[PDB]
Amino acid sequence: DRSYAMPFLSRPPALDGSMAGDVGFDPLGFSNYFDLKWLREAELKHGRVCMLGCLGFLVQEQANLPLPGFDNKLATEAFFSVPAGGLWQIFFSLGAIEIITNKGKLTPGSMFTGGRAPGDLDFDPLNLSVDETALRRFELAELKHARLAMIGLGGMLHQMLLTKQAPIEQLTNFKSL
Amino acid sequence: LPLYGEGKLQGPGTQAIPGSEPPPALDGTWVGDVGFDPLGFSRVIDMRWLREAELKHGRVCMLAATGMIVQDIALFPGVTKTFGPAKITALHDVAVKQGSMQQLLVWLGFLEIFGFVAIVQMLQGSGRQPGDFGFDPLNCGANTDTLARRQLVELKNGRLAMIATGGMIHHFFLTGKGPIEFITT
Amino acid sequence: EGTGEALGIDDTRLIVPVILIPVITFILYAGFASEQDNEDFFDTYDQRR
Amino acid sequence: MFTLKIVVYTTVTFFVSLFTFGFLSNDASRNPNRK
Amino acid sequence: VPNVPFVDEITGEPQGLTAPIVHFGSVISLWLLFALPVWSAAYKAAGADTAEWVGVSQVTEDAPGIG
Amino acid sequence: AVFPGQFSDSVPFLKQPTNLDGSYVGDVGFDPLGFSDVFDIRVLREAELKHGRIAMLATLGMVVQDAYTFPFFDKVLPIPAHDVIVKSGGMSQILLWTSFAEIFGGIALFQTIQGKRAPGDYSFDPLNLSANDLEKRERYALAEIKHSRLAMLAFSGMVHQYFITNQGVIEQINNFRPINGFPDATF
Amino acid sequence: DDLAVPFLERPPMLDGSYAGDIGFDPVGFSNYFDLRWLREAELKHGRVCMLGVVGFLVQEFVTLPMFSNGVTPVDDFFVVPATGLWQIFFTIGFVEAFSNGFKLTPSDMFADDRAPGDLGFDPLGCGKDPAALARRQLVEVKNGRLAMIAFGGMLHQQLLTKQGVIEQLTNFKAI
Ligand code: KC2
Ligand code: KC2
Ligand SMILES: CC1=C(C#C/C(C)=C/C=C/C(C)=C/C=C/C=C(C)/C=C/C=C(\C)C#CC2=C(C)C[C@@H](O)CC2(C)C)C(C)(C)C[C@H](O)C1
Ligand SMILES: CC1=C(C#C/C(C)=C/C=C/C(C)=C/C=C/C=C(C)/C=C/C=C(C)/C=C/C2=C(C)CCCC2(C)C)C(C)(C)C[C@H](O)C1
Ligand SMILES: CC1=CCCC(C)(C)[C@H]1/C=C/C(C)=C/C=C/C(C)=C/C=C/C=C(C)/C=C/C=C(C)/C=C/C1=C(C)CCCC1(C)C
Ligand SMILES: CC1=CCCC(C)(C)[C@H]1/C=C/C(C)=C/C=C/C(C)=C/C=C/C=C(C)/C=C/C=C(C)/C=C/C1=C(C)CCCC1(C)C
Repeated sequence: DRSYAMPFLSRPPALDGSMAGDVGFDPLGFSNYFDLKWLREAELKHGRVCMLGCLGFLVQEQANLPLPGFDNKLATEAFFSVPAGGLWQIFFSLGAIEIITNKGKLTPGSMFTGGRAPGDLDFDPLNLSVDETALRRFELAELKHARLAMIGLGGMLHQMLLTKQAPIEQLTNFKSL
Repeated sequence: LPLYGEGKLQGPGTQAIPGSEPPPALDGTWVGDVGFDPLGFSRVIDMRWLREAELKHGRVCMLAATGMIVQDIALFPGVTKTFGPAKITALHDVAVKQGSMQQLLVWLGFLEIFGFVAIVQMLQGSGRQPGDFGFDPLNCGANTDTLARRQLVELKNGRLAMIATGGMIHHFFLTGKGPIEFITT
Repeated sequence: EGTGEALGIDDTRLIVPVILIPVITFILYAGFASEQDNEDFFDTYDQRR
Repeated sequence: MFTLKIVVYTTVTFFVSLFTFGFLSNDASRNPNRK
Repeated sequence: VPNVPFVDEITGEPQGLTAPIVHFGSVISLWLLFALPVWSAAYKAAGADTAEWVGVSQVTEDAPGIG
Repeated sequence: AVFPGQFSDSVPFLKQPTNLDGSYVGDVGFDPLGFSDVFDIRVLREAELKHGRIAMLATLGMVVQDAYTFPFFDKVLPIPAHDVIVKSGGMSQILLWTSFAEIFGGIALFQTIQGKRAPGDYSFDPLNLSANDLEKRERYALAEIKHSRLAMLAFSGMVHQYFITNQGVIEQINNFRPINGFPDATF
Repeated sequence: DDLAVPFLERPPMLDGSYAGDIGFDPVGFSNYFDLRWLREAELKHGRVCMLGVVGFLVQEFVTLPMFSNGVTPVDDFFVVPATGLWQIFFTIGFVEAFSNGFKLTPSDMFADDRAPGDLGFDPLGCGKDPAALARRQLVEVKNGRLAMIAFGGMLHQQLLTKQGVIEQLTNFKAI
């Protein structure tokens, strides 16, 4: 009756095998006090953002549209170079899809009323998971990459801010201190 | 896959560390199993991945050791012009600028994409054993008993080449000399 | 003043509230909207809430 | 000056959005003769 | 060309919906539009329902914190 | 593969891809990354034949353009000629006509998804070289897909060797030089 | 018979009843629109384009006494007085509302189920023979299909080179 990830701590009651990312790690025990469907959806959404964000840090940093305000490698300082005009029409593009995928249901008291499982916006163009085993291994892979990419954009961004150097550059230069 | 020398080498009743017993993953079937795994890496990581890594390291390091020796005994014509006199790790930095090492990385990565696919497929029950890339053009591994032995030779020489390459590279860091020059000192 | 900026937005900072606060209000309104019976009706107004 | 500007923009947008999405929330039904 | 309209005066570059780059972007837009109807159906008919497509990992699956 | 087991003949240490049964021409069981397990082999074969049919014309076009340019177009190498003709509006004519063709190409693709047309199988054989003879058609299809793959690779080569050497393919073969001035270059 | 696009199945509704039907409708306009309306539009476009092609030819070499000639036939639209063009437009409107029975919508044009293009215009009795009508229906549609393309080309290369079609052919030069 003890958490696997926190041997010393007892297992969170809510956390369970069924989740697909459970390793018993909820030391705070947020699970006990929020809809775990909402928490999983938030985890997967943040991770799906960050998984693209780290690669962006990296691709924007090497290649870039040849448009005039699109070429500025340090991503942190790039957000402002490209005009907010563009950044806003994209923000609006993500709004459309937020409401498209979530199908209007986009509040904690309404999002999952339609029976949608957390973290699924019904997207599965490739790497099909009809195989529960495949779904079972792919969900753990997705959760691990979500969790890793969180740390990533975090570091890349805070680090790009710390040394005004994009990801690949910083480490190679690695001006320390 | 019967084990050559089962009883004297690579088999039960030959447990390396006498006091301790080996992990439950280290059964009597695997090649070069002297019952040695004190830190217990085997229970965590699958044995197929571990033997894949062992064989890949051994095969890379045998080439690395023979490269570090042969590069001292002889050199391909024209390398001495582009590359100045440049031993193990300085030559790496020079050749990176030269672009040869980019080509090595590109093509060995192209091969390692299919190596990744092979590791994946073996780990999902394709029936392939670790390090088996179907490469035996001379048909020297056709006989089964000779193949058994040659597997343990491959493992042991890979281990010896790993330790050897570590030796040559750190001796170079100490003295800045190659293997042949370092031994005559 | 008299410069002709769209909605008086001379600094790009001003847009962040102007676009986001409607979006948070829109998100709160969507929870209400998704709960409604959104089929058509033949009446002067909808009596279903 | 800019701080006051953005604060006033925040306040104005907040109340205007409340008005907008409040009258859009089936205001016609909020009468005593419904049902 | 002398009498081609919708063209610039001094630049000589066609501008608007009659420019070479707008045509290029228009082909790529139709490509992006046709991608989902084409490759989604390619996925639907074939799919990864082969009953062998399965993710594989190095760690033992007895304790991967598996879903 | 040295050990017993069933494996792809292309890559002896990898399994036969599941959807590559062997009906399709040039099926050497080569799909390590398993696209066919993720996509239709029909749609993928359509894409392969389209890429090959474009790239074969591209390869022969580069060779001929280096060898010969028309009396009315200028004498510029195949790659830098692209901008010269995009301006001339020629590419905005090739693009229009190829798009007009590809409307019906896409309709035919959607009819291939419904299993009414084989991938890449327009009814194009005006000279009737292999319509009457079926085994000739199969042999010609295998040669078609081999030439498709070879021409894709050859086009990629001939463009990148130009990007480095700044020479045409015929010019490079007549006057072969190493890149980066390596006959006299250090580090 | 032979199919226009042999690698696409024949369209389901496009049966071989209308003259000049070789089973050609890849995008599928017949499925989503009434084939009678489409046939009427086809014949109307063909007829106006045949007349306009002959207009391009004759206008280049002829000009009535009350009018003055432009550099090209397409220029004759602009040297002509503007009022007469509106007279032509309203006359065509009266002809196209009177000839159609004042049924100008897709939902009512074929209430009486007349054949597409059969506006009851047949002075001189041409086509009275049952057999000649079948061939002439095919001749009409194929000539109109040709003339739409011909009118488009002649217009666009009369604007591109300010030269009539005949003078362009006698003095052709690259653009
Ligand atoms: C995937 C997200 C996405 C979508 C779906 C999308 C769709 C459309 C549509 C479709 C209906 C139109 C018509 C359109 C038009 C314009 N887009 Mg937009 N766009 C997206 C992304 C970006 C980015 C990243 C940028 C950008 C821009 C502009 C500009 C610039 C105007 C100017 O500044 O003069 C114009 C005119 C750039 C920008 O505004 O900054 C220079 C910019 O950086 N867009 N965009
Ligand atoms: C086929 C179409 C058609 C029809 C059925 C038709 C019928 C009638 C009727 C019958 C009710 C009358 C009474 C009438 C009278 C006049 N028509 Mg007219 N007309 C047609 C076509 C044109 C064109 C193309 C032009 C034109 C003109 C004139 C002028 C000149 C006035 C002037 O001196 O300015 C006068 C008086 C010319 C014009 O307006 O020139 C500025 C001119 O260009 N019409 N027209
Ligand atoms: C979903 C889906 C599909 C798909 C798909 C796609 C396109 C998926 C794409 C996924 C991507 C792009 C995932 C990226 C993950 C990145 C990670 C974990 C990065 C970690 C970085 C770290 C820890 C770091 C770091 C660093 C930091 C911070 C500091 C630096 O100085 C150093 C360093 C750089 C090392 C398809 C289309 C097949 C359909 C299917 O039906 C469903
Ligand atoms: C190229 C390059 C570089 C580089 C570099 C490289 C590649 C450096 C390193 C290379 C290698 C091959 C290192 C090997 C180290 C082996 C060790 C310490 C062995 C320990 C053995 C033990 C504990 C024995 C254990 C035992 C044994 C066998 C027998 C007894 C029992 C037991 C106790 C179990 C840089 C970094 C300079 C940068 C430069 O820009 C480019
Ligand atoms: C600021 C800025 C600049 C340019 C763009 C823009 C103006 C919009 C603006 C954008 C800012 C953005 C996007 C900021 C985002 C912030 C991010 C991604 C922060 C991430 C922080 C992550 C952190 C701490 C992670 C620390 C994690 C730790 C210890 C984990 C510890 C551990 C745990 C939990 C369990 C296992 C054991 C281990 C590994 C020790
Ligand atoms: C300019 C002017 C002057 C005075 C009056 C006014 C101001 C109104 C104005 C009038 C403008 C008018 C009347 C414009 C009319 C435009 C016309 C008729 C445009 C015609 C465009 C035609 C085009 C593209 C045809 C291209 C057809 C193609 C490839 C067909 C493809 C093919 C098909 C379908 C089957 C067989 C194979 C083949 C040949 C490949």
